[PDB]
Amino acid sequence: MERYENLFAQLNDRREGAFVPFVTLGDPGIEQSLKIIDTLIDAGADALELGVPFSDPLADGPTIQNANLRAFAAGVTPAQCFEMLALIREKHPTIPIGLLMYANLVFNNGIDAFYARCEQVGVDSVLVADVPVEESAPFRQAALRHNIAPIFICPPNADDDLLRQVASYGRGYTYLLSHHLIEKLKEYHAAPALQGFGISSPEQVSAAVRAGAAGAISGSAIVKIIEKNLASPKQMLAELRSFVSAMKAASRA
Amino acid sequence: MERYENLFAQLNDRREGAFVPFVTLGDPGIEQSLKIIDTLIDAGADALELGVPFSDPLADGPTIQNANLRAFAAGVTPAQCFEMLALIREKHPTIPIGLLMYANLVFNNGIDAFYARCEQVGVDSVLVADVPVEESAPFRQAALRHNIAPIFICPPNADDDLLRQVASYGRGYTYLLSHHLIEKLKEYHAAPALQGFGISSPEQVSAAVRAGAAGAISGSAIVKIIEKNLASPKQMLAELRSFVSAMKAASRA
Amino acid sequence: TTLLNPYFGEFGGMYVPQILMPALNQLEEAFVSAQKDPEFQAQFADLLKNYAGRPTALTKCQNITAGTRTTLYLKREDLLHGGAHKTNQVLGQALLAKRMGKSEIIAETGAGQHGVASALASALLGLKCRIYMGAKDVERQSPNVFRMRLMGAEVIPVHSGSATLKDACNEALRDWSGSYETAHYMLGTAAGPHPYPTIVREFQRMIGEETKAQILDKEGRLPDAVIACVGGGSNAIGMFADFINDTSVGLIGVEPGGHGIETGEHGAPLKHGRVGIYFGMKAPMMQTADGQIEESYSISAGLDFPSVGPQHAYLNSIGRADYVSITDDEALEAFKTLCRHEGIIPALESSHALAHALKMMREQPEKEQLLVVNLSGRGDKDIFTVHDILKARGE
Amino acid sequence: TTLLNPYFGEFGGMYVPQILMPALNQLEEAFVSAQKDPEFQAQFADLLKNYAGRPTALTKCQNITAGTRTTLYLKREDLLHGGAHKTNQVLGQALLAKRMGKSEIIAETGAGQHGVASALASALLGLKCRIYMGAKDVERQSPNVFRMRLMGAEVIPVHSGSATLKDACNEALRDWSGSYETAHYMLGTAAGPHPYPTIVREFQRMIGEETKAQILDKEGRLPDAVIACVGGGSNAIGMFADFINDTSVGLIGVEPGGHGIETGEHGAPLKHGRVGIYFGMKAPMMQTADGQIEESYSISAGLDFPSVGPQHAYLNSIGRADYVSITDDEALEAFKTLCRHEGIIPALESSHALAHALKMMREQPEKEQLLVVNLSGRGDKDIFTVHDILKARGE
Ligand SMILES: O=C(NCCOP(=O)(O)O)c1ccc(OC(F)(F)F)cc1
Ligand SMILES: O=C(NCCOP(=O)(O)O)c1ccc(OC(F)(F)F)cc1
Ligand SMILES: O=C(NCCOP(=O)(O)O)c1ccc(OC(F)(F)F)cc1
Ligand SMILES: O=C(NCCOP(=O)(O)O)c1ccc(OC(F)(F)F)cc1
Ligand SMILES: O=C(NCCOP(=O)(O)O)c1ccc(OC(F)(F)F)cc1
Ligand SMILES: O=C(NCCOP(=O)(O)O)c1ccc(OC(F)(F)F)cc1
Ligand SMILES: *Cc1c(COP(=O)(O)O)cnc(C)c1O
Ligand SMILES: *Cc1c(COP(=O)(O)O)cnc(C)c1O
Ligand code: NA
Ligand code: NA
Repeated sequence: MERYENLFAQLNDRREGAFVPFVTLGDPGIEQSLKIIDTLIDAGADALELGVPFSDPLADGPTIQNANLRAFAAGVTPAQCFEMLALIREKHPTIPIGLLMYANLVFNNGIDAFYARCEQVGVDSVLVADVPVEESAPFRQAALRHNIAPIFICPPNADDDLLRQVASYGRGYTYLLSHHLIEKLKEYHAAPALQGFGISSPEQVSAAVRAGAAGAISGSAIVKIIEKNLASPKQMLAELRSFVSAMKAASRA
Repeated sequence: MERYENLFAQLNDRREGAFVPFVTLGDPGIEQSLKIIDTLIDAGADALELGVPFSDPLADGPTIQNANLRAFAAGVTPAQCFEMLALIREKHPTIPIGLLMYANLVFNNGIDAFYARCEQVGVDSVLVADVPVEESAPFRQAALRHNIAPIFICPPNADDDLLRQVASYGRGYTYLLSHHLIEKLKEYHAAPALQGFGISSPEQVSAAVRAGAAGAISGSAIVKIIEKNLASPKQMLAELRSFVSAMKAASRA
Repeated sequence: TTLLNPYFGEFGGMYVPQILMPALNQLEEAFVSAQKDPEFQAQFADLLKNYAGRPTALTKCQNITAGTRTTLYLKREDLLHGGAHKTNQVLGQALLAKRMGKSEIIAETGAGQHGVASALASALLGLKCRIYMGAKDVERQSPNVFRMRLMGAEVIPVHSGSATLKDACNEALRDWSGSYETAHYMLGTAAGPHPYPTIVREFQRMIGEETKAQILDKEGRLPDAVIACVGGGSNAIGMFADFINDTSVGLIGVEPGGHGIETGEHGAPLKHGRVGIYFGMKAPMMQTADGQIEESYSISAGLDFPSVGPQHAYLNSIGRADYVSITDDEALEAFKTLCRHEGIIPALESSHALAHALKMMREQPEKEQLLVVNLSGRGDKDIFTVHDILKARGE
Repeated sequence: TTLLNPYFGEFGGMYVPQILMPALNQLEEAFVSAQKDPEFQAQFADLLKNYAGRPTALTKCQNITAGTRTTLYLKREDLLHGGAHKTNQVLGQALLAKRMGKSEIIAETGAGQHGVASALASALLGLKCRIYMGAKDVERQSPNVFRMRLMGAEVIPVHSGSATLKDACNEALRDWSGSYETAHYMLGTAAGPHPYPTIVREFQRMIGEETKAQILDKEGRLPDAVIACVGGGSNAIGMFADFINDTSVGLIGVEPGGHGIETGEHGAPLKHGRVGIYFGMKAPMMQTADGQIEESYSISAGLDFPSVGPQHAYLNSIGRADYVSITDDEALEAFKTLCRHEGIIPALESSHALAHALKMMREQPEKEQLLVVNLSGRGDKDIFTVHDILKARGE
């Protein structure tokens, strides 16, 4: 599988950017999370970034910390996250699915076994939030051995060595934090850039693509709609569908 | 006046020891204390030792500390103690009256003025509890200038220098704490010894006199009868009269 | 590229988000520069001497050892300004912050001692100090919170997650990732990402240096063993560092056994946890079977960091240091023993080290041994804790 | 006959009942012998060094004095084992007791600090310690009572009189008069009958000795003034003693002004009391017009001895030392100032000395002056007191 490569080639043919929502697996429960993910896809998500609930989500802001807490209140575990992932791939065969993980959850039962499990359920990429490129060797090797793309964050201040490492070591896409960087990454033949962090309106999706990014990632904005509508699951889905549709339309040429 | 000299000469003529009660002036109030003192005299007290209530009666045991507290609860002050003393002497012209004082009360308004006040009201002696003989010079000088006998404690372990100081500096009587000492004091021409501390039965009055003391002092035993009978002043007096009569009879040849 | 090795064998590293790497690399270069700078060394020494009160005493405990062949000395970190060893390293870290041109200090704290240490150093050195403390800890440590506020520090209660030390650590790191150009993160133990395990050791190593000089002066030879409690690893590594190359000197680290290892309610991850990656490092930690990070439990809240410094894990792996544990009850008994027989009130943390030395002596009372316990702090702070336990079970 | 002069000018003496004279004379001869004995001096020095942590630091306070011509150093008795200067003299007095073959210690205590100091010295030196404390003080000083009991001391609540410090003193002396063959009375200040004002000074004089050496090392000349709080007089006389003959060095003693001299609610007998005879001595005291002994009032219970050491009264009379007072509010402000600007929590007692130095600086900020404050103790013990006041009036 080369799901990201296939996706970007098709989007390029259409002069279109990717729109990629982020949500937490099992927020606010397993069945509703499965419905939410299907709604994001039916509304036009090009790819998914999915978090696995972790006790100490250091690199996440309050909205996403709260999502993890909701998922823990439902008794969600990594094992149940992987059963969910298998069902999602079985329903949607071509959509790229990326995980946002913390290092402990990857390392816990053995790094290789983790990436093997990802391959078995049909995940395409993994971003390990708290592994910097300088210490990523065992992660990215294991990823690649299991046909999993290792994803790296490229910070807005990145120096030249860091840009070269990111361009060399990453695959699938480059996670670019919210025009110089975009051109350098392209210069160094990096995986295509997706812009993430604080993307919450259609206007920011268009702006990212116009700057030369291949697409945009949005999470807080999406998970906010979850949090806001806990009492009304059916309205939750309707609001998610509206927001994703609008955001995806902004990526179209 | 030489009231102690007159008393001991008369007692000697009668082959008799002195019995000397100790009470706190104004315990449990002024009027009842005056009655108590008159009862002690009418029952056969040869002399009196009288305490002036002081805030911190270091050298006194709980019975006498409690007596001071009762006197303070009645609002008794040194000035009222001196008015009492004047009335007692006016009623009883020959009985020796000795004060037990603390140094602050003597020093407070001027040492000379204190002993002048004693002379004016007709007190015969003063024992300053917390002035050792080694630092007594200004006290005993002022006493003697005002015809007041300075009284010193002679401890049971007293060394030879201390016995000589006590014998030289004291007048009226020597306060001997509860047969070797008695003979040495007589050898050094000390004032006659009165034995004090824990004298509570007739048998101990006789024993003191037989040892060669001129008499005995008793306080706790007396003040106990006060404390015990606070609710019944009339019975208080009757019990005091009985106890003093019995104790005085033990001093008779 | 780093200047220094971030690992001790397999353990340690710099497992932080990419955006925090420049802060760590800046810190490391500042440290390496500082360590070669005699003026920095002179300034740090001057504060330690004239402000904090170094050198600290080394006290013999003949009343405790009478009738045995143990000789016991206590390294008196309890006499350091602030009442625990933490003061040493906060002063160096504050000087480092000034070296880097930083005007603000961020710190985390669990039981409040590191919070107070950071606040006092910041007040002395004219730094604006903000301290993250889990809301549950803020509630159970009001004396320490009020000390911090008296010293001009801003105390920020953390409600996220379990509202305890881990959450405080996370909030401190989040803040730092956005403020490191003007703020230094004053991490409170010999753990966390590189360069902090190295820095904190180096800024605590005078404990062992002094101990070596003092024991040589008093006994004419090195100790048979030096014993220190291990919560995160700072006082123990400070005692141990100068003896590592003296291969005949035992290094014994004492983790809290809590209610007992078998009960699961303990804080002994080095010997009874499992290696994970968290707190920016690869180290033994307290964690669930599927990798969620858990808590350490001890009567002593200062020993509750649910992992351990990576140098300790490494020293254990190669057999250079040995790690053991002491229960709450054992620590309480050592606390009472030192009060009664030497007139020293030890911190409950430190009492774990003392309890193990007492065990070494009592188990083999005719074994010739010269022991130093690191008395990491005084236990004025623990007297109500100890009183309430001794009350609850009669007394 | 005594070996030494019991008076300082008119003040002092030995105004005790006859039966206590042999105990005082025994003590005096033991002291005179001890002072000439290099082995006793060596043993005392060894305890001070290796147990108590002497010498104590001398800390400059540039953050407080910035922009003025005052240079301020704090003599750091707060870093002494036990957290106050009292430890120095209890160790010498315990050694004296052993010299005399005594196996028991009697002590009085008001706010509990002397009780704890006596207990820790007794525990170290293997003495059976009994402590008299007024029942009202026992109630308001539970942390200190539990410290004493942890250290093996028997704490005896006194119900007689007003159940406060005077009553505790009386009960201790009563006990001693019957037990002095086997018990030593460990009096807690430079007051009471001779030889105690002399003894306590001599066993505190290393404060000033060290201060002299340290100030000469750091500044190359003696202080313009040394400033110390005065409750009974021990820390102040310890600071002052070695400078008495340096006639250019001011000696400023600070009594508690409480709510203010004019209110009558203060503890400033040296300057605002009247000479009396009590506590075995002739000295200024708090007393009624007809001579009943009263209480001193201060926010700081450690400053509540209602008289003052006779050497202070003498040094004032001849103009060698000057005495002033500081109110509760002034002391609170100095307490907050030191916390905030130096990261040192001072005892409220000590804060009176600091408040007066702050006054010396602020009133004349362009006056060149080199000041040493005796920081007699640390103020961990005072944080709830300070918190509750700062709360009561908003904050
Ligand atoms: O990602 C961040 N913020 C917002 C995006 O995450 P989320 O809001 O959960 O999607 C974010 C914040 C801090 C950070 O560094 C560190 F963890 F070290 F503090 C890394 C990422
Ligand atoms: O993709 C993520 N969040 C969703 C997009 O951001 P937002 O829309 O602001 O929630 C996301 C990605 C990485 C991350 O951690 C680290 F940066 F450390 F790798 C945290 C959150
Ligand atoms: O007199 C004593 N006991 C009993 C007799 O007095 P009291 O029971 O009041 O008549 C007594 C007890 C202790 C004492 O010495 C000192 F004050 F220093 F402690 C002096 C006298
Ligand atoms: O005469 C006194 N008490 C009454 C007799 O003793 P007791 O019968 O035992 O109460 C008495 C005499 C002296 C004294 O103090 C001191 F000894 F210091 F001078 C205290 C009590
Ligand atoms: O143990 C720690 N702090 C000690 C706090 O001491 P106290 O105030 O006494 O609880 C501690 C704090 C941070 C840390 O690493 C990282 F920053 F990555 F999270 C590791 C350990
Ligand atoms: O001030 C005194 N003790 C200090 C207690 O200190 P603390 O425990 O801090 O209240 C103190 C104690 C006894 C004394 O003389 C005498 F024994 F005659 F009564 C004079 C002063
Ligand atoms: C915080 C603390 C400890 C534990 O920290 P380490 O970093 O493991 O040394 C030990 N002792 C005391 C007195 C403490 O305050
Ligand atoms: C007891 C005490 C004082 C007062 O006693 P002095 O004998 O007047 O020195 C002062 N400071 C502290 C810290 C104390 O504990
Ligand atoms: Na730990
Ligand atoms: Na006073």
